[PDB]
Amino acid sequence: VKDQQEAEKKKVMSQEIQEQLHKQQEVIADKQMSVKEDLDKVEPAVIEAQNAVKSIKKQHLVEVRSMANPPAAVKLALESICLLLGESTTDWKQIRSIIMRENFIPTIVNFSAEEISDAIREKMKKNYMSNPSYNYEIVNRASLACGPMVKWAIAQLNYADMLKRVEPLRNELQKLEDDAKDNQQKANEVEQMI
Amino acid sequence: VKDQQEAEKKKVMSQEIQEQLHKQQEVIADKQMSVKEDLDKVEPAVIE
Repeated sequence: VKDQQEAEKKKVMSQEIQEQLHKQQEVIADKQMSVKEDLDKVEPAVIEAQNAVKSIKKQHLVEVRSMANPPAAVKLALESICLLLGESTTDWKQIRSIIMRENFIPTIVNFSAEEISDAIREKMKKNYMSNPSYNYEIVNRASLACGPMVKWAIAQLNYADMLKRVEPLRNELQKLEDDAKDNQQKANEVEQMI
Repeated sequence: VKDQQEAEKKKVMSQEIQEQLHKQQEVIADKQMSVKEDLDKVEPAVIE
């Protein structure tokens, strides 16, 4: 009698776990909407990251040694370096930042969550004064090297200030995931010990 | 055995009953202080 009643107490633990599993069913919906947002946003970033690897050494190395940089390359490279903590507007600082062999590694490392809102607004303003620039003269033939990196630079801003819309979303997701994963570990334990 | 878990459930109900019985003691304390006030006040009214 007592053993049946204690299996029933394990099942009451399982029922608290199940009000929590009802919370877990209420989930999937939030992840589906978040993954829809991610499919809208992230895929071009992955394409840009792959294209950065596709970039050949010759294309960048020949153009770094150039005596004068074309205006489109300057306009698109200054903002990229603004990401790299080396905020500057001089060509020689660009050359020094790009010379080192440690620039083949962080073409992918840069994340969209590190940008500061003021710099992001500065970059929208630079977009407004440079809207005909960027991907259009990438398509034209400005340079083969710029293309992948320039398209990488024009991105990371559609994530910023709209990841802050996902920040409360992902925080609620983390809370629900923690509660539901603890409760589902409880669920497996309860099933095993029933 | 079904009736064994039935007994579990009815005891659970008797445990809520014991919670109500604990709620009691409070009633006895309040009634005791009220009846002390009543003994202080009402007895001359009964004499009258």
